[PDB]
Amino acid sequence: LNRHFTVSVFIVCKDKVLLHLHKKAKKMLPLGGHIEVNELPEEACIREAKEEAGLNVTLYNPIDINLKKSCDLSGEKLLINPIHTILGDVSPNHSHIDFVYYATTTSFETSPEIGESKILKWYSKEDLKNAHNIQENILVMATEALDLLE
Amino acid sequence: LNRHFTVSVFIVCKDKVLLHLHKKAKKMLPLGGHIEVNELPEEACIREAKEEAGLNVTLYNPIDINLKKSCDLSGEKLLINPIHTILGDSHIDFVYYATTTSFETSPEIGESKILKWYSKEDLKNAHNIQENILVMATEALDLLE
Repeated sequence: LNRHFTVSVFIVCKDKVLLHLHKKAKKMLPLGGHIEVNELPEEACIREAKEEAGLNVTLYNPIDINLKKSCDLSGEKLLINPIHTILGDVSPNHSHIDFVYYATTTSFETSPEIGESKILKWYSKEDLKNAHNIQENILVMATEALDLLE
Repeated sequence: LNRHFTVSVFIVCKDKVLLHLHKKAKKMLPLGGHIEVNELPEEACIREAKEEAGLNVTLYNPIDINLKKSCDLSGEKLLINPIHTILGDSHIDFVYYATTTSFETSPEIGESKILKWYSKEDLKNAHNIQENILVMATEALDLLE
């Protein structure tokens, strides 16, 4: 019931996944940020991907057709579910729930919007244990994203 | 800024799933309700199961081993993922499935008084259960029975 909800998106292009340097916190992280009030967590992923990397993405969304159709009838809508749900304590510096999504994009080219982190890098499954500025759980999810989206 | 997020929990005991009646507009619904300020959706589920049915439950939580361990190594926590996320009434509802060990229920005051356990046959024969609720109740049963 409070602004303690954020989203994270691991974007895969062919055989690599994208991360960006948070800044004011020298560490590589997936794109993401707060969810606007009256905004769906999935729409937040889409906008953050556009704002932080100028990318159009395709969220991984395995549809449960039975529930999707029954929901529509009932006047409701089955949304894309997060892959994982994590409790964060920093960046933002207040306790928050982070809904993690995996997605794909067409090109490695990126163009962050004003004031966003300008250091974006693509990583191969090999460039895993090689970095020294990527938290372990981020290394794991980036790898899962790659294993899932090739 | 308040969000009004809600949660839904389908509780399975043996081969039956639990639903309670919303006298107004009829219809049987899973347990759940609004999420308190500073409360995790999963905590809301455990809380509402206790308040609406006087039940201790265990939420379905398939553990991503490598992620759980690494999270503990990063200063974060891997939480229980919702089974589904639905937009309805307009608000976002996080759906979870769970188990309990006993059929006996006891709702607190200010909570729906009519609780009922359903087998798959019972679900098919009911006259007051919406289709989407039928589908999720069946999934809970198929996954947890």
